[PDB]
Amino acid sequence: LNYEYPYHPSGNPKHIDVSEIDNLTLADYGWSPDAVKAYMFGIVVQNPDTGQPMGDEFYNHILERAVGKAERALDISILPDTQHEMRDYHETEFNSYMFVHAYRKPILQVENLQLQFNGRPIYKYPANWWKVEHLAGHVQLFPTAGATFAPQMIRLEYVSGMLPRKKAGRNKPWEMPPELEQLVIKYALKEIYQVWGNLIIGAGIANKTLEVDGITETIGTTQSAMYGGASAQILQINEDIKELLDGLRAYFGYNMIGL
Amino acid sequence: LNYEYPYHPSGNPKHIDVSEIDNLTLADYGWSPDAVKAYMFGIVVQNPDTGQPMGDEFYNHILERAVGKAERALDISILPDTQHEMRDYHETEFNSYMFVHAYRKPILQVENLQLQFNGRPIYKYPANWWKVEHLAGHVQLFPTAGATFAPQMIRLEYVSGMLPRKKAGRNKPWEMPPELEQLVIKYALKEIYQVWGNLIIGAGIANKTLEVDGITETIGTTQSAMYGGASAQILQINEDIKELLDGLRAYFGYNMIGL
Amino acid sequence: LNYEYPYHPSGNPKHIDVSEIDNLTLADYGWSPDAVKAYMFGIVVQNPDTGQPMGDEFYNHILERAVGKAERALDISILPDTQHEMRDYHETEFNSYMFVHAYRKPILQVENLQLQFNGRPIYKYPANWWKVEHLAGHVQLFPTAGATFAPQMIRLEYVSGMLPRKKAGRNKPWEMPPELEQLVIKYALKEIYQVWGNLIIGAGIANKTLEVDGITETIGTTQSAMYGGASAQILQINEDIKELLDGLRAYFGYNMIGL
Amino acid sequence: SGMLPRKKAGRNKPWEMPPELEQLVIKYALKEIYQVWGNLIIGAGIANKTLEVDGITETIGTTQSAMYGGASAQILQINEDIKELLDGLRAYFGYNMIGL
Amino acid sequence: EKPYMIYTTRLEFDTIDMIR
Repeated sequence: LNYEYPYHPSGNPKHIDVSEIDNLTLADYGWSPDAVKAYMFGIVVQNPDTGQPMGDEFYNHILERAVGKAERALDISILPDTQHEMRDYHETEFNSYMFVHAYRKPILQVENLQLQFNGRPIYKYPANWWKVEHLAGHVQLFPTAGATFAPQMIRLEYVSGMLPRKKAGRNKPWEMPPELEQLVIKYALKEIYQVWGNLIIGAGIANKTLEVDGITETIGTTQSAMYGGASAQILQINEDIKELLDGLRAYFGYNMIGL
Repeated sequence: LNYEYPYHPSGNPKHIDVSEIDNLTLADYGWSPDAVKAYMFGIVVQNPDTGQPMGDEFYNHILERAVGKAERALDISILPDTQHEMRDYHETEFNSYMFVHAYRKPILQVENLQLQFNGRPIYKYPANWWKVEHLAGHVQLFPTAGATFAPQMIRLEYVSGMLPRKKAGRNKPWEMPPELEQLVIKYALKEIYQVWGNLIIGAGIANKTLEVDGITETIGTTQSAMYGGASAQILQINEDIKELLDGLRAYFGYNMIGL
Repeated sequence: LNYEYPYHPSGNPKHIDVSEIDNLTLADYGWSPDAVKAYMFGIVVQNPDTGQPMGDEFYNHILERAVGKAERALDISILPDTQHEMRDYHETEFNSYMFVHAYRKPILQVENLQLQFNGRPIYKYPANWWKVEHLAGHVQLFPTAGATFAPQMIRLEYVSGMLPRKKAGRNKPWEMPPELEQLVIKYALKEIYQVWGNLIIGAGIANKTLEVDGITETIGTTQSAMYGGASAQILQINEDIKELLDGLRAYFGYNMIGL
Repeated sequence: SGMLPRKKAGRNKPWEMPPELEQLVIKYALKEIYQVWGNLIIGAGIANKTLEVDGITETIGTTQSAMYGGASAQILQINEDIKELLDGLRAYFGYNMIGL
Repeated sequence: EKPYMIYTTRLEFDTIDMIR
């Protein structure tokens, strides 16, 4: 076997280069204003004072915040980032093959793992000992060869995140599931409909009738004293979000810790 | 007996060639824009400002996400893919004829199975020992002849997925049920109805009346301040989805694990 | 006695030839577009853009999926198919006259039954020992003369399915009950009504009035902001389905297994 | 197995069909025939109509509605009759039982 | 391969009821 040092092919296979984590963008996951506009096919949002359509700056803003919302509704790291963690010694888990659970998941790869004292490395574990479970967020060692806890004894560096899926309809455990993309889209869309709902009619109008010289024109709009212009669409989007979240909260497990 | 090496006719019969997993497509399973449009016979989805019909790219996108949703509502792998797993040693299950449960099911076939240490094969099990239960996702060995667990001792490679069924109205355990196709169609159709429900009528109009020179028209639409234009169809589709999911969650079993 | 070898007249009487399972078709069970149209007597479904009636391809598609739904709402095999099963040794049931429950029921006939080791037949049981209970799905042997389980010791081949009934108003245990036909019809019809409900009026119209020169025409349709055009018919069909399913879930028993 | 048609009016031997089971089967058929007929009483999918032409005016409200089909009432009454008949017949035939 | 990402109904009088 030959490999780039930390990336032992069995225990810690390389999945991404540290150059690419700066090159990946939201558009590479398909989160783009064009996608949102596709879900709003046949609708246009424009300023009634000017006819100017809504700018892509707002779409990208909403998309980035929707990504943040998805990364907090589920205890996951969506976008690749380098994580550096100082983790505590606990006797039970240290005896359990040096078990540590990462704060962020999935693990793309582990970059460093050391036992240290005041920042001095006390031991550097050979990379061929590292065992990684990517979707779980678990790291262990399987060596080839006065208190129950102590703070910040373990130094761990790794890359968390998800890669864009390689094939249609499929994902590896380190690849973003196709439906989490749609969840993020639904979160963005729920904001865009709240903006659009103000502009279907003049402000605050539920009904109008206008008549001149016996020509009569009359509108009842979807606005009402209770419900906003986009109420129904938002309710449907919330139902879809609920189904998607149930599915994804079955894919990622329940959090647990041993005291 | 003669066979291609890993595919012993009794314990691990070959069901697909590894060349075909690249060639299979959504269309081979009957997921196509035309199969959606058939369920909306007599409707067209059309931009009221231009008369252009919606492009099939959106249909394909929605179908691929609907397949992802179906693969998460049920703990299954629909489309064929090659899975590579490193699985933990557990003493009870290892003693139980080397029982391992695959993360993904059904198994189309097992490709490799080895016991290893730092990537070195410690033993390679003869293919004539492999016992596979395809729909369950179970693999066992029936040999012809200091701790309760250890990480990633077992190396397992297999193909998960389903094949398109060979006969009308029938499926083998490795073949897709006819009703799961309809489930994926219904998931796509729910989104297409959400799009179309905005365009049947002028946006945000619940009632209109026009009177001009002795011609009078009044229209009440299915849109309302509470309900969107396609509410009824979506509700019925949700009922159908619920029935289908109950049936399929009876076909696949309840998940269980021994702690 | 003389018989074709596997089909001992007492224990495993022949009910179908293996040539016929390829010749039987959905139309032979009376599932045909004409039957659906008979239940929709006095209605026609046609594309308003062209006046073309709906094609029989769609009816046959819906019928085949409705058959799949019926085969999953009940744990039954409707259409004849050859099943090959590898079944586990369990000590209690093996001692209980070699009891095995087939995965699919009814049994039309058993084709092979052997005890084997790595695909080698260890013993071939004489056909005069085979005892079959067709509707239950049970097979037993009544011979004329280090662990509690082992995987895939029993090799069983049989034909599952149901034959079309020979007489009006009657069925043998291997013949399809007359009302399961009507259940499959009701499932198809529930889809056809959902298609038809879009075409009774122009899209999204609940009310219209049109007046010209003092001629007045006015419609209230069965569409509404909540309920679709075919709501009532679907509700009635669901009631009928519920009664039929209760009856058939009394005919087939509750599933049970001994741990 | 089976039943013979009864030999006297109003009476059945234990091997003869009860008169009320005939009515039960009739009611089951009739429920389907009413489902068919309930689509045809009126133009399909019409709940209200009004027409005014040259001083002739007609308005009709039908039993069809966005909730209920045209034959809803008859079907409901037939379901009540079926329920009574089934209670009676499930008193005539007993509860099933087996010794394990 | 690659993931896909970006009538007739007539009103008429009942003439028999008109005769009545």
